[PDB]
Amino acid sequence: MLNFKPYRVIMSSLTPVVISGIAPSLDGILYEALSQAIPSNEPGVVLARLKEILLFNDELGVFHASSLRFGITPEQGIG
RNA sequence: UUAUCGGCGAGACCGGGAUGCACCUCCCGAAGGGUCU
Repeated sequence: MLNFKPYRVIMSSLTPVVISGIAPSLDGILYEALSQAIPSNEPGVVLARLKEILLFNDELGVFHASSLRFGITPEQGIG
């Protein structure tokens, strides 16, 4: 329970991204990050802590975390 | 993060030759002097 505001996160890719069929969801990245932060791999507690930093759609059952989208500049494109 | 895992690596001389030198005066003028046992 914390005031959540829509934010866009953009990062500089340093190495190739390997997509496992489904585009990587930022909710998964944050789940792994919390699993590192909270020394526990139990999905329940990591999810409960993830809901505290991410807005969760109860009616839809997902986190408000868009999938990966490649930011391409006029210099470098998707390769 | 659609799973679980994986050093890319090992060997090599790049070196062998050459004068950069050949010609020029920098000189032309002046009083530093005068005051005190």
